[PDB]
Amino acid sequence: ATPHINAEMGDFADVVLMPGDPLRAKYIAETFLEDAREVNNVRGMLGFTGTYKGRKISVMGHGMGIPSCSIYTKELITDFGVKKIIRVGSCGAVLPHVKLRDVVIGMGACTDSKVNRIRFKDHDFAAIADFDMVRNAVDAAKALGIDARVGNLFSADLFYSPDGEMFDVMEKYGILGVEMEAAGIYGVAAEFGAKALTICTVSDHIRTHEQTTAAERQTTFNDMIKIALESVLLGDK
Amino acid sequence: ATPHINAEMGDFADVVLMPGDPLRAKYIAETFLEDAREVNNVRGMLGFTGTYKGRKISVMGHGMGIPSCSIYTKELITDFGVKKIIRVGSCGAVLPHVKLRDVVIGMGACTDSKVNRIRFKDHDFAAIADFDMVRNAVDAAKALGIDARVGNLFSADLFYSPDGEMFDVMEKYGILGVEMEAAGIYGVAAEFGAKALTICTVSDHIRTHEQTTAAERQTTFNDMIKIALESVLLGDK
Amino acid sequence: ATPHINAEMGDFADVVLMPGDPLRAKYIAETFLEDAREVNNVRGMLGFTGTYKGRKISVMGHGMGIPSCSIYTKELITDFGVKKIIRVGSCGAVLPHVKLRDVVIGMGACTDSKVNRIRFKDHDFAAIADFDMVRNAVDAAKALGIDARVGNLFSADLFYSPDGEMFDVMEKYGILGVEMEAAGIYGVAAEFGAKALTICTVSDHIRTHEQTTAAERQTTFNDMIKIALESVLLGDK
Amino acid sequence: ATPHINAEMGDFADVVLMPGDPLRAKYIAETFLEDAREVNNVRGMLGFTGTYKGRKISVMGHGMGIPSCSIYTKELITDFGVKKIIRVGSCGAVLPHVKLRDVVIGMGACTDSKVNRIRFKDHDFAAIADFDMVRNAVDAAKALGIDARVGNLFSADLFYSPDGEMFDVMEKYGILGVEMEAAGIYGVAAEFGAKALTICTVSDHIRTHEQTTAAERQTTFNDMIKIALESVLLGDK
Amino acid sequence: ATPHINAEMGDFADVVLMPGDPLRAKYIAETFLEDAREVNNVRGMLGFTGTYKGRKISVMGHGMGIPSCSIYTKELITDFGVKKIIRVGSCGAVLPHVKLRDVVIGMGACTDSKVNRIRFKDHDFAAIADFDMVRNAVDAAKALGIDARVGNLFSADLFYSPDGEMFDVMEKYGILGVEMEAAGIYGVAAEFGAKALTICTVSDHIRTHEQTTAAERQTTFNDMIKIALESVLLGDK
Amino acid sequence: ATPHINAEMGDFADVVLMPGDPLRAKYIAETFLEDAREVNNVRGMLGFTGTYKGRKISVMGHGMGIPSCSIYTKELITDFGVKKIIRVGSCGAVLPHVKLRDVVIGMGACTDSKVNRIRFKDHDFAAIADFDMVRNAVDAAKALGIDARVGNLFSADLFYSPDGEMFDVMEKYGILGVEMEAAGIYGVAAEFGAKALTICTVSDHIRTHEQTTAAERQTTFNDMIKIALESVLLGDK
Ligand SMILES: Nc1nc2c(ncn2COCCO)c(=O)[nH]1
Ligand SMILES: Nc1nc2c(ncn2COCCO)c(=O)[nH]1
Ligand SMILES: Nc1nc2c(ncn2COCCO)c(=O)[nH]1
Ligand SMILES: Nc1nc2c(ncn2COCCO)c(=O)[nH]1
Ligand SMILES: Nc1nc2c(ncn2COCCO)c(=O)[nH]1
Ligand SMILES: Nc1nc2c(ncn2COCCO)c(=O)[nH]1
Repeated sequence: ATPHINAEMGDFADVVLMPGDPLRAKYIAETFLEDAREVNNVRGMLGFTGTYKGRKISVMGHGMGIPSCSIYTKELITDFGVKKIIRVGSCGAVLPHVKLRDVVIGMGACTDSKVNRIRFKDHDFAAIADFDMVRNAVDAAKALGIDARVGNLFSADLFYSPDGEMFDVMEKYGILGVEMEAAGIYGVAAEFGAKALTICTVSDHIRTHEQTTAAERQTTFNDMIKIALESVLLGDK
Repeated sequence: ATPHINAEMGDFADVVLMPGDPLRAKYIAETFLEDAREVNNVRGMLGFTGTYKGRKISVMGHGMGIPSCSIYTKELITDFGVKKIIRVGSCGAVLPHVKLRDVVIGMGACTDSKVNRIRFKDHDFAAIADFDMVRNAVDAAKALGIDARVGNLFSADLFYSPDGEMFDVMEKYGILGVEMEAAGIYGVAAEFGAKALTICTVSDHIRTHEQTTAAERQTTFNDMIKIALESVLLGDK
Repeated sequence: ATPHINAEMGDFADVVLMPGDPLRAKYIAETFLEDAREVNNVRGMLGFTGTYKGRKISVMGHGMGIPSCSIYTKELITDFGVKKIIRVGSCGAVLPHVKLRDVVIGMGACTDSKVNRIRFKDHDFAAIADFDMVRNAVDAAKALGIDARVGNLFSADLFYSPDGEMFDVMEKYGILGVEMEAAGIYGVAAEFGAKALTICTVSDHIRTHEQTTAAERQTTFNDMIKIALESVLLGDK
Repeated sequence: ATPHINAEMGDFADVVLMPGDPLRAKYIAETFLEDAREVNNVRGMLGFTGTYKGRKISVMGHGMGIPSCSIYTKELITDFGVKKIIRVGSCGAVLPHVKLRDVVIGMGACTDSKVNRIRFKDHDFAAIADFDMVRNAVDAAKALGIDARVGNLFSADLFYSPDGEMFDVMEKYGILGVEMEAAGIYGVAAEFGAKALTICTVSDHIRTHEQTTAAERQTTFNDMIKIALESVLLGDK
Repeated sequence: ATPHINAEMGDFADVVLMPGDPLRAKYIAETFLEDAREVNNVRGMLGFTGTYKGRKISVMGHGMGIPSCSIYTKELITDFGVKKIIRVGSCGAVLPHVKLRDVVIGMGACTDSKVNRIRFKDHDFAAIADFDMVRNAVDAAKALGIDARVGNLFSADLFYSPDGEMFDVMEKYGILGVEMEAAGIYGVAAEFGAKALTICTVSDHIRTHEQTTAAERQTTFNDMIKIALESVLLGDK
Repeated sequence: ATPHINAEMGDFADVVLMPGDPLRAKYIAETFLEDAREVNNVRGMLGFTGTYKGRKISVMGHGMGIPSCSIYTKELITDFGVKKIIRVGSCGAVLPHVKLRDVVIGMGACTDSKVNRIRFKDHDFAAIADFDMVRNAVDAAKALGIDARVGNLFSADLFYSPDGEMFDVMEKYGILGVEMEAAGIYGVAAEFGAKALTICTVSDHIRTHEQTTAAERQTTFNDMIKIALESVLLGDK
């Protein structure tokens, strides 16, 4: 057991899907995993382990923000033998060509957090995904008929930013999605020697846009999770 | 409703107690509040409203880390008419004279987060509590026979810090407790014109120490919550 | 003697009031202290010691700016047995509701200086006053019929600021007054293990217009000094 | 013509290979391109254009360092219709498992430069390659029987580093190679809307000893260039 | 009249010598000038105007630290038509071969203050003296047969520095003397369009606590003042 | 031999002139030296040793940017006994009264590079030329009847800057010319214990795109080279 995960070595798979919302983790275990077992309830951060087409997989919430996901991803890697982390989340879009419900794969993650500067003697650490995990996700997406965009995320510390003009800078430099975690997760992965990917679904456009139905949101969420789960299987080959 | 709180104006009191763990919020509502009603379940971030000696009070989890609590505290202030936030949490101690189970009241909060630099044109924002809220808490504590320490907290972005030497610096400059929120909460309070306090209970000593029993932990947790609730009543006079 | 104070252990009380202006130190000694003797004149930075209602008290100028007041407060603390510093100064207001001749007590002090960053490994140190000293001052002011405002000061390095967009930021984040010392003094106090407080009168409204008073000013100035001295008596018990 | 390239629209292919050394640009043109013509000689920064298996391709030196390669890559992109830049360089290894003559592909590039901070409002920009270009390179290398390592480079401003404690940090965080350009090139590509990739061969092991090879070196260098050119053909479809 | 100088346009010469100590400004007025009249005593910051071999010259204390001297130098430039400022101060040596009582001429000034960063968008402003003023002081010192070193001062905010290791860095980079003003004065001269120079004499070693007497200290204090005044005469031709 | 210079101890003079363009190093060797022999051509960075009125003098390109010239200047100092470096380059003007073809002498160099911050614990290192070298160049220019301004250069990392507003700041603070090297050269000279100066001629205005011809540009290019070489002769006496 670790201070935030009441479990023991072997309760988690070597791959963990992590949505921000622990209620989404439960949904994932019910909908996609066979023979599922609850492995964590500390602080209501529900975590599960089961199988997907024979492959042992875990899914657990990480909570909002770099500091929250940095705790869980760290403890998973150092105490539970976890090798790959796939964040499966939502993000806001700044580019007009990026649409609601697009699947974005974060090969890199910009951030306004200081955590990687603390790690890296105040220089620029390029917070990146594991490349094979990126390609696995792109290929899984293509096999399912979904055309994912690959590029930079921006991991924001402040959801309610006082710096509105920063969204124009994000747009200018090609940022595909704004979320709150990737750069933190990629930093932990590099610190402790494991591998990470963040896949996000565009749930907001910080420009116009219109909005979507609950049936549409569920479909793309399911698509994202299919992409994550199938990407793991490609990775094992 | 706000993107993280499915509720409407008047569902929350103008004062909200916020532990990090939403399961502790439920415990608080059951143990101390009368006529309690659940007002939030979005992402499992359980929130409640009831009364304590006649006074309308709410209690809701904020999750770990500045970015998480910054979302909830912001939405509470701007959309739910909340005026005072009392964080009620745990912290690690660096000073040898500060003991397990001490109640620490954060008149200020140091941080290694960048959020207040983003707010404050990269200068030093002294993240502080509201003074009356501090004194209310000190007086409530004294009336209950608990002798609280008042001073600086340190709000860390990284629970698992790669910068071990920073704990010696914290010790040198008098930091009473290490937690993950206060500076963020105090920043939001200043940004949006409300008032905040963080009270913490020492649950770890990052030096020796020994440890405690579950009965002892529950007692001091209850003491902290009594201090928070009674402080509110002094504040209304 | 230290390189900036030509005096010996015992020549100062264990509490020192400190205006910026050494001429105002003489004003204070002469007006409020009995049996007042001059104890320093190096660089014209007049210091005095006498009694206020039987209690040994010193008053000495600190000069303008963090680097100046950091020298004097340090040497007082480490070489003259001084345990409490009370800065008694002027400040400029940025908030509309803060008026000329309001007494403001600096519970915390923001700054654009780098001194606390140098001390605190480039993180945010919340430069705060001693809590008991703050509440002694509030109570001493209440006994005199004055309602002191307690909150954040801003300690500026540049009196003539290159750009005044920073005043709008100070105003947004609730800064009560702008002066040039508090954050430095609170830093020294934490570095060297003593207690400090800054009390200021509002001399100027940098916002507006700036409609003026008489003197009047001088009676409000005397009220600040009386608050300081009476707060010391409260602190003694 | 631009201030650093004496050539006209059409003189370059829409893809440019770029070594640091202009003498190596001539090596590449001469060895790998048919019908190769020199298209630039301003400041001795030789550029050439010819064909590789019927495909129009250019190769031109960029000089050592971010500021040098930022000039050439920008002018190529905005004035010569260039859509893809492939840096083909050397780098120093810090990881034990990374050997002399490993081909490393810079999916991301860390840096101690300030150029991306200047672009990105002092936040962390993750300087990344174009994903498709990265996977074209990996596949081109696999077809040639080479197992390219994909990960982070470090783009240093100081070849002769003031202190080498930074190499241990690079090693802890999984940096595959140290060179002087990639982060700058990836920044320009994102600023001006083009695509870029850095491929390097390991010329040195800054860690150890550093036991040596023959040339051999030169055949691994030719493999890098063949990977680059073949990746372009894959990218064309 | 300005907020810190009770005097009028004409009371000061167009050149002002400024020691930190106002009492040394007095000694200079007594010892070197004739028809010396006091033109300022606000806050005890004594200023004098007189003549040196018939040349109108002023001399006024600036207080300790960047913020203090920035106030007085600014006011002198904007409201009293002062064109040139010559600081005549003490400094500490960090180089073993710079001996007590050496005269140092600050052609540049390093600093750990943030004031020039605030002026210069957080980039490196090289805080430099006026070249002709530097040349004049080198020639005045030659003509009087006095040894004088030209190079970098370091202007510190903390006389009592918590970072002793920084002195090794100053040593490493050839810093001739550590004082508390020059970089601030040179930034003010640049901002408000005047000219400045800092001359200092080494009154101790940071490393040691080495010994002299009141005969030599004043004769060397007098050497610096002669250089300064004679350098002005040369500037006039 | 060093990694970027194929030559041996003795092949260079103790003084080296360095333009950025190696082809201008060639023109200088042809036009001004006698018995000129090529001593370096690695990476095409042409270096020549010869004599000027019997004085042994070398001249070698340094490439564009701080990182490039830091490599070559370091190697020259540590392995070829070079004592003095004189950069002879072009710059852009930001002051309207600094005209095309003006000669500028960089007594100091501002920068937006991080290299000196890395050397100087993130404080402000005033990057300065050697005073005697500056004096020699002022006197050489006087004796040849050439106008020459002394003050601050700004050494930029981005020739193509995304922050146009910074040019207004450079203007505000008297920056005489914008180039890409001086601050880096002056930092190298300080770190490795040699002497340096940067002289430049203004080849355009950042603001405008103003016009000249090949007759005047070379005659002014020649003016700067004469100053540099004659300044060395003066230094020898
Ligand atoms: N900052 C930010 N984070 C987001 C957005 N959408 C999703 N995330 C990341 O999820 C955490 C917030 O619910 C957005 O629009 N902005
Ligand atoms: N960084 C840190 N945060 C703590 C500690 N104890 C409590 N907190 C704050 O609570 C969030 C982590 O569970 C501690 O020891 N270190
Ligand atoms: N920076 C600043 N300092 C002040 C102000 N008012 C008083 N002080 C303190 O400086 C005292 C010297 O005038 C103000 O408006 N700004
Ligand atoms: N900074 C750095 N650059 C390198 C290294 N190896 C190759 N390069 C790229 O510089 C090419 C010029 O030698 C290295 O070990 N460090
Ligand atoms: N910071 C610093 N300043 C000095 C020293 N010596 C002289 N000065 C100049 O100002 C300090 C006045 O006491 C020193 O040793 N350190
Ligand atoms: N950054 C910059 N450098 C210049 C300019 N003019 C000359 N230099 C010196 O190096 C640039 C060579 O093209 C300019 O306008 N900007």
